[PDB]
Amino acid sequence: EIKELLKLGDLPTSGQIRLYDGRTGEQFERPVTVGYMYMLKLNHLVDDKM
Amino acid sequence: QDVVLGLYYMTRDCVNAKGEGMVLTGPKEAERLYRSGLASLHARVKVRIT
Amino acid sequence: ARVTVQDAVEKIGNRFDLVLVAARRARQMQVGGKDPLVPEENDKTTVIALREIEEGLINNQILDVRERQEQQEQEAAEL
Amino acid sequence: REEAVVWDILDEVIREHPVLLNRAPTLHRLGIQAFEPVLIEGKAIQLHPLV
Amino acid sequence: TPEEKLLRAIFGEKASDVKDSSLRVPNGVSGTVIDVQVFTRDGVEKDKRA
Amino acid sequence: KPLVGTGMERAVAVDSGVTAVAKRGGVVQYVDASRIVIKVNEDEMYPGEAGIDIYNLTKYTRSNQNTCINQMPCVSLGEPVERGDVLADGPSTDLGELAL
Amino acid sequence: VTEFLKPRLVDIEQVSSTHAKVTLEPLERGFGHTLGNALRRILLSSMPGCAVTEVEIDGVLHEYSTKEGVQEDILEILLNLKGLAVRVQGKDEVILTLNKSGIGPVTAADITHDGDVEIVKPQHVICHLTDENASISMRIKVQRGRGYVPASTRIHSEEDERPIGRLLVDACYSPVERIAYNVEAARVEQRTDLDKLVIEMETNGTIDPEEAIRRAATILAEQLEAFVDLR
Amino acid sequence: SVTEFLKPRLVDIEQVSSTHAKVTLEPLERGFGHTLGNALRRILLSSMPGCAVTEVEIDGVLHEYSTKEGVQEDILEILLNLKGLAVRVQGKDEVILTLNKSGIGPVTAADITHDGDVEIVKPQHVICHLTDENASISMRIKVQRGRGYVPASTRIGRLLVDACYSPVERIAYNVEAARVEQRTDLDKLVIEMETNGTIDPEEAIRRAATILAEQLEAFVDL
Repeated sequence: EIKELLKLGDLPTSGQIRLYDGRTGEQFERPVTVGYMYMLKLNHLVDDKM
Repeated sequence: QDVVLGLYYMTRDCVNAKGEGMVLTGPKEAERLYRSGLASLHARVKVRIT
Repeated sequence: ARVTVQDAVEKIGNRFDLVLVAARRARQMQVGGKDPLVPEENDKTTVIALREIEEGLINNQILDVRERQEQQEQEAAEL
Repeated sequence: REEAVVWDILDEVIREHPVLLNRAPTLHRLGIQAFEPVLIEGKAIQLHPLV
Repeated sequence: TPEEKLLRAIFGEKASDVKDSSLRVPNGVSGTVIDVQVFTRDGVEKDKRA
Repeated sequence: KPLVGTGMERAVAVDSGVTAVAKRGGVVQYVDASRIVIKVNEDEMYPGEAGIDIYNLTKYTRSNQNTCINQMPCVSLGEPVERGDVLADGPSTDLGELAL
Repeated sequence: VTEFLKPRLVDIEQVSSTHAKVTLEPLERGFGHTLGNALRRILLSSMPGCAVTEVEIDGVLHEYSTKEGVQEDILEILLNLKGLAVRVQGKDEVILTLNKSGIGPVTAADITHDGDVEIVKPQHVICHLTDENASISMRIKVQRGRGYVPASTRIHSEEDERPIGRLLVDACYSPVERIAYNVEAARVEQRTDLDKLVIEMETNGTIDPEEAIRRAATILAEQLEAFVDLR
Repeated sequence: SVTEFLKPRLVDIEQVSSTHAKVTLEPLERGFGHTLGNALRRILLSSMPGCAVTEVEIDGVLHEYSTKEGVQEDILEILLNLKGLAVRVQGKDEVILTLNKSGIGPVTAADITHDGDVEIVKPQHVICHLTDENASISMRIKVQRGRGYVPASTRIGRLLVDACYSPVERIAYNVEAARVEQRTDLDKLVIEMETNGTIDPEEAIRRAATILAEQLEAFVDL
C-alpha cells in the first residue's frame, strides 16, 4: 500500500531517489532513501547542559 | 562504521564497471579518472604502483 | 608545535623521566631568565622544552651540569 | 564584558595547552584522554571520531 | 585591611553600609520579561510597583 | 501534525486537558486569541439560561518543566461547532491532533 | 582548441510571478555543471533582498502577549510578517505602516502605500480582526540585506537602548527559495558537443531572474580575481 | 553593504617542489570555499588545454598485446611510459616525433629526435630499455593538442594512448574554518596541485580562473 501511494503521487515506488551533492553538484553513486520523518526536539538541550 | 563503509565501498570491485581494463600511470591518474567521471571507483584496472 | 612526543622519548629513555626533565626545563624558561636553545615558533615553554629534548640539546645530565655551572659562577662573585 | 581582545587572549592561552576529556563511567584509562582544544562557537564539545 | 584603608584616605570614596544582593538574569539566559508578581507581607507598605 | 500517525493522536490530545473542547454544540459568536464565545444551539440549552459558553484560553504560562503551555483558538468566527469539537489547541496540538 | 564558446543569456521564461527558467547557451562540454553549480551555490546563499526586521504594534510590549479583537497572538503576527515579500527601490530601509479596523483578514494589501516599496503578494494574510471595534496599527521596518540574520545577532546592533515594544524579527533576506539546473544538449551551427544550462529558479518574487543571474555571475567573477592574480 | 564580500587577504603559496604547490586563500565567505574550489577543480581537471602523446606506431608491433624482444618490457608498459611524457608544442596542434634507438640501457626522452617547436620538459623520462645490443626500438609518436582527459576507449597498426592533455597531474582542495573578528563561519581554501611540469601550479590556477571568468564575462557587471 505504501508503494501504491507512492505510485499515486508520481513518486519512485522503491522510495529512493537520486540525490546530488550540494557542494560539488555531482550525483551520489547510489539511490538514497529520501522521505519525511517526524522528528522531535527532546528536552535535553545543550543550553541546559553546558 | 562510516569510515569502514567508505573504505569498503572504495576498495571493492565490480565486473563491468565504467572504465574497466585501462592501464594507469599511477594512483594520481586513477584519482583523475574518478573525479573526471571517466571511470568508476570499482573498475578493475592496471595501475603502476611504486 | 608537537602532536606526538615519541621523538623525545627516544632521547630520554622513558616517558616519566621525560616529563620530569621537560617540566624542569620549561620551568627554567617560563619563570626564570633562561632563554630557549631552539627558535621559539610561538610555542609555549612545555613545547619548547620538548623540542629542545628532541634535538638532544637538553637532558637531565645537561640540565644538571648547567645548574652546577651557573651556581659556581654565581658563587664565584666573592667580593 | 567579553571584549574583542579577551578572545585574542583566549586564543593565546589555549594554544599548546592540553585539556583532559573524560566520559564517566571511566571503565579503563582510555576513558580520560588529553586533547588540544580548538575553540569552536557551539556549546557542545567536538570529540574526534576515532577516539 | 590597612592598604584599602589608605585607599579610602587618598580618594575619599567611603564604602556603603549596604551590599548588592539583587536578582540578575542567569548567565547565558536571554529573553523577555513577560510577567512580574509582587507578594507583600501584610503590614509592609506597598511600593509604587505593587 | 504527523504525516504518518496511528489515529490515537486525537484521543491523546482530547483526553488530556491541554485543549479546549466544546461542552455544548453551537456557533462561534466571537473568537479571539484570549477567548472563544460560543452561542449554544437551541437544542442544547436549558430553560432559564443565557445559552452562551465562554472558553478562556491559557496564554503563555509556565509548565512544570519550564516550557510554554499556550492555547491557540482553532475555530474561526461564525463557524459551527459540535459537542466534543476542539475549539482551541494546546501545546503540541494541531487541529485537535497530538503534534509532538 | 584553446578558445571556448562563451555562454549568452539566451532565454528567460517567466513561468510564474515567482518562477522562471533562465537558459544559458552555448556551453562547452564540462562547463554546464561547473557554471550551474557555481551559480546555484551563489544564488542560494548570496542574493540580496528586503526583509522585515522590526515590528512596532501599537499597544503591544512583547511578543508573548495578545491583542483584543485580533485572532492571532503577537508571535504569530510576527511569524506572518516574517514572510512578507517586499521589494524596495532606492532605499535600504523603510518603515511601512499598517492601520486597519473592523472585522476581516488584515492582509499585506492594507500596508500604507509608499512610492518606492512594492508588496509582491498582497493576498498574504498578516492577521485577523474578529471584532468590529477592533483595530490594529503597526509600523513594519523593512530593511535590505543578505542571507540569514537572526534577531539574537541583532540585539548587539543598538545605537541607543532600544525601546520596549520594538519587536525584533529574525530576518531571512534571501529572495530565492529553490534552484535547480539541467544541462541539456544544444544545437549550434555544425557542432554537437555544446551544452545548454537551464536554471529553473523559484523566488519570493522580489528579485528579477535575469538580475539574479547577473548578481551571481558578478559575485563569482569578482571572487575569481584572487586566483587570476594569485600573488 | 549587501554587495561587498570578503576577498582572500592571505595567499600562502608553498612550493613543495617545482611541479607541486599548495595555495591557501583566506578568508572566503561561508560556502565560497566549495564554490571556488570545485569550479577550479572541474576546470583544471576536464577543460584545461595542452599537448599530449595521442598515438604511437612501433615498427614490429601490431597491437598492445604483441611482443618485442630486445626491450625489457611489454608494449603496454611502453605505452604507459609514453602516456606520462609531458611535451610543449609551440606552433602546431599536431606534431609527429620519431624515436630511433639501438644499444644498451634506457631510452630516455632525450632520445626523441629534436623537432624545432617541441620542448620535452623532462628529457630523462625513461620510455623503455634495450637489452641485447642488436635490437632497436623505432616508433613514430604523435603529439596532439586538446583538453582534458580523452581515454583511448572513446577513440575506438596504430596503438592508441590515453591522451592526458591537461597539464595537471593532481588537483585536490580542502575547505577549513577561518575566522575574522569573531566571525568563525568563514572558509579557508587549501588547494594542493601538481602539474606534469609543462607549467607550474600557479600558472595552472591562473589559467583556470581566467577560463572561468571569461565564461562569465557575458553576465558580469563592471
